[PDB]
Amino acid sequence: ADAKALDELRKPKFSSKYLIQHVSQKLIPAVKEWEKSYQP
Amino acid sequence: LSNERYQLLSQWPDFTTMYGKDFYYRAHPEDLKKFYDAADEYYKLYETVTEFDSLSALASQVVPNYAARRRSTVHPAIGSTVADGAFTNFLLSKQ
Amino acid sequence: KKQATENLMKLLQAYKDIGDAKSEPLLKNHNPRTFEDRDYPVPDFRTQNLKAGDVPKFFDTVISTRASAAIASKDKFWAGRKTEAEAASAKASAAFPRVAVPE
Amino acid sequence: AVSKKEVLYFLSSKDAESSTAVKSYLKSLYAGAQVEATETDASELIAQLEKKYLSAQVVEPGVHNIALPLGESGSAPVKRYAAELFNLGAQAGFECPFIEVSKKFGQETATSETVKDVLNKTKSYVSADYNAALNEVLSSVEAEINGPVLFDGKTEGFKKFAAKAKAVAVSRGLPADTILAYCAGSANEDAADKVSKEFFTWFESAYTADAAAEVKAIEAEAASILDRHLAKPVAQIRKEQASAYASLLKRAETAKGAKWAEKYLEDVKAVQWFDASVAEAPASGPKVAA
Repeated sequence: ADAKALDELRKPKFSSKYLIQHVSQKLIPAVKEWEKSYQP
Repeated sequence: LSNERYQLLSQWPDFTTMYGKDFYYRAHPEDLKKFYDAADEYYKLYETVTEFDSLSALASQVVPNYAARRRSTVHPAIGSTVADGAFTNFLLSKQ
Repeated sequence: KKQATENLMKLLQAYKDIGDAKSEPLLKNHNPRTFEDRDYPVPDFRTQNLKAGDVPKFFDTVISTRASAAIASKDKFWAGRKTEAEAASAKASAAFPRVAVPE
Repeated sequence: AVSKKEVLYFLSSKDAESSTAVKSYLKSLYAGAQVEATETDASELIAQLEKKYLSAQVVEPGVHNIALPLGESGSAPVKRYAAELFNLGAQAGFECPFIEVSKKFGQETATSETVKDVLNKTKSYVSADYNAALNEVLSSVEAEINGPVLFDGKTEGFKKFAAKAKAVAVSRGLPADTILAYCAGSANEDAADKVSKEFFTWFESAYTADAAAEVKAIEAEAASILDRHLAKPVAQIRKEQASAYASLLKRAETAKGAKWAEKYLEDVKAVQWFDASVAEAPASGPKVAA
């Protein structure tokens, strides 16, 4: 209810950080399957 | 910034001192339409400069373009003057 | 806009000064009856060759021409009153109180 | 949870939501959990792509924690703002901006034999006001040789270009003799001390003028956003903003199950806590647990 914390209240709110994480969770595991399967 | 605009609405002349009917009937009928339109205009300007609850959504139109310039692939604090002065270290050294 | 409102308030002061200098009535110049010519030569319908239903339409266009010439004579008053006050709002004072807003 | 390469990146980080993911990870390792073995894999192109996307998860909450010095007088608010972004570079795994942009030059031009191809592959990182002043001087030294000026250094045709480009670099205002004498060094530590004090006098006047040019563009953007908004009637403003707020909520409610949309709507509930905790005691502010 009232009186959250300090370390809960120090977070910047509408930063990205989780689009950057969601992209890197779908780009890094999708590009390791590109260099393991690569011949020109 | 919204204070610097409010401070010049503080210097607006009191048009309501000319609302009496000894100014209504001495005045040209088209210069009284303009006077009553310039009084309705001040209430348009004053009721939007004191809409301070709209300043928080205006700050979110500045944030995302700024935050993408800080997601630089070089450095968050990079700029032209540093990257120009670090070109002469790259160019005026050997290859 | 602040200078337009100071120009309009100086004009509306110049209208009030040169009206109160002439001591004129308030509703006189806004009434278009006062610019109407009652000594107009008043055309006779018996010399205009009207047929049976044509006389009330003759009376309407003698009236509406004489009301339009009184309105257009009121406009020529106020267009001349304007330049009399536009030339005294120029040489004016502009010491107006300001709108009370909270500090 | 974190993927154990994020948590190695969040150790020197100092934002809140990354330290509480570290602190609950270190509390798990106190209760006898095994630290998972970090990957000795992910070849040179994938390693530079994980470093690109893990530094940007340290930079993104850190940029939102740095107050811009908008409408301030003096150099020290702009020097504080620049120093907080320097420290955000070091926390996210970047080096000095001098050492990180010159690495960008030598990587984009690893295959350059002529300096005209240097001046076209380092185009994105050098100012076009300075890229043009190095292209006009290039075509004069191209006129004296009538052969392409080489990126060799041993060539005398480059040595007359490098003495003409040094005349350009002092014309911009940057001491090309001081910059070169820093990244080359000297033998004794006493004569290298005076050139480092003269490089860092340029460098601090350099990065202040990039931070101050960034502040003067946010000040100019916000002043034109406001003056466009102050020209609206107040009924238009409230529904232009309620349309933009509701469309942006619905984009986070369309996205189900995503971590970003779950955290987006959880921060909308934390803004509404902030507005409600202030309403209970406005001379006290928000109530923190103490």
